[PDB]
Amino acid sequence: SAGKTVVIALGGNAMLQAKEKGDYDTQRKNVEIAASEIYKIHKAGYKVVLTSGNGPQVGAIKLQNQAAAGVSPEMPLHVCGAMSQGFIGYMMSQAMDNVFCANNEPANCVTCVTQTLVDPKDQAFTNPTKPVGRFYTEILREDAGRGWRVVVPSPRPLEIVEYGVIKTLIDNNVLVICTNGGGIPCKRENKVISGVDAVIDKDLATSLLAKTLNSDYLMILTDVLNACIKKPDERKLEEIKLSEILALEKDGHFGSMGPKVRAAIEFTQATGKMSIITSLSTAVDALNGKCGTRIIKD
Amino acid sequence: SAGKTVVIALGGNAMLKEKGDYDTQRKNVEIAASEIYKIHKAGYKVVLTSGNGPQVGAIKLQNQAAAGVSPEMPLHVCGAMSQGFIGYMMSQAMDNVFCANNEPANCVTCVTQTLVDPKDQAFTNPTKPVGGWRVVVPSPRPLEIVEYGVIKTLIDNNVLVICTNGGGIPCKRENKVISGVDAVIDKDLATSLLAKTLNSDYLMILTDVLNACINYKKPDERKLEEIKLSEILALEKDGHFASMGPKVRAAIEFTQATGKMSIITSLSTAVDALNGKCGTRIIKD
Repeated sequence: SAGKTVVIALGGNAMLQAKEKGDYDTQRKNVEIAASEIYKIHKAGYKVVLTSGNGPQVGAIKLQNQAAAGVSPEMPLHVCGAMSQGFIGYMMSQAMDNVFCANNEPANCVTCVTQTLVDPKDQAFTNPTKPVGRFYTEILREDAGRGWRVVVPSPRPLEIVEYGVIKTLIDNNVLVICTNGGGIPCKRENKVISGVDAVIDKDLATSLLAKTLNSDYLMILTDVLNACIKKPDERKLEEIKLSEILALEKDGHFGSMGPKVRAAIEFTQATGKMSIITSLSTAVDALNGKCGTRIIKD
Repeated sequence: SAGKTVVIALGGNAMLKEKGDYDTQRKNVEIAASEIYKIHKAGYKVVLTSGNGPQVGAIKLQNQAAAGVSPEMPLHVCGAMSQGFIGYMMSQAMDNVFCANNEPANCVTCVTQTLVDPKDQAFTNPTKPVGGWRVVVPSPRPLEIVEYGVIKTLIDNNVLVICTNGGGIPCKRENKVISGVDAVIDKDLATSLLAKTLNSDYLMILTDVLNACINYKKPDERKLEEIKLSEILALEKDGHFASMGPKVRAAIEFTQATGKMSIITSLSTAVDALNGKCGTRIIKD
């Protein structure tokens, strides 16, 4: 119709916080919160593509697979990927509809299972850098600081396989959840896609997806708005130019806020378009130019 | 976009004595794919569904290792997981065959929720075997398809659509909140419901068995070819089917509610079934 299309990137912390159970209920509960915050964007008349993360979820599922002779064959990590999609996407769907219905907007919303393409010869296959699963001291389990997660390969996304449909599903004004966990990692090679055991960075695949669709906005929701430097002589970002943080990101100043910034930098670089990192709460607000790290065409 | 639209609900050997590791399934799907692709080059618009059982049963088994600092998940969520994995299987399958026929194009899987009646007798009588055999769960009757208006859309634009895998997350609605209920709906009944709602030109349920037969291994034997709606609700009302049972139930309700041909056919012969050179083709009058 007439709304500008926004691509939003919900955190995995936004369903299973570091210190929270991992129970279905527990998770669903937090997702009904988000649902309600995303709804405000739809209400305001924007198009929504909803994407999210996977940490908590893909990690849980593979732990289980690895308890692996309760008569039951162990599924590859890409498959677990397959599985988290069915999951989170089920949760996000059901909530995005509850909210709709709650509003007497009886309406329309799907979840597409996505594959993302990657280079098998990517370096992250011989270097598992990316946290997965849950927390606890003590293949390799790694620091992180807050508590010794598992790590998997994490190679670059290159092509959303399913973009054509998502695209279609937006042109027909459908609120689409897709690319959860940034897509089931696969590789083309010889006219046949097949799946590689990895987990792709939500913020890069959401970046890649944004440019692919040519969205009017890239919005990565967090729980922590902007980025700081806590010290006496601090400054955290609001509206800033693609001049200023191409530069400021290069001063090293960016653990968790890094690939975030990197992704927003990429989108905003290649489409002229504004990109936003905000706390989930203030989502709608940042679209009106009233807060958040909006990084701009410059 | 001139293609008539055909709603096909795949078997269990679409992914399968044999079990069950990932490579093993992938191939059996790869094989149904190539079959389903034939139909899409013939021109029909295709809506592809299937089953959970083995896949959802076994996802469910793994949650029963309920302690590996990882929390067990209700049936309906293993349900979602199934759709993730099965839909990811067919999804990739087709894409490859599309590429192979140099037809680079469009196919998705939508994760699908199905409304059921919280009061359905099957929530007390758990009679559909999942993972002599038989972890057997409740199997109630599918009322509405939640993602219907999107699917109907995704076909109006001729995208190949894969949904109602496992007949979709069983759910109940009440007080305008949808929510999951620990169960597993019959693939076939559900894919029928869907097609009739979508008002498809065709429902089709592919077994292994190329055609249904009354009284088995026994002529007096009659493998059924093309029959009238009169004749076989009548033949069903007299127990010639209680395994082929739901299959025959589903088709009957859809020719009934739409006045449209149904087919029951081995996957090997859908295309031919489409062109009236076998199957159980069950038509109105």
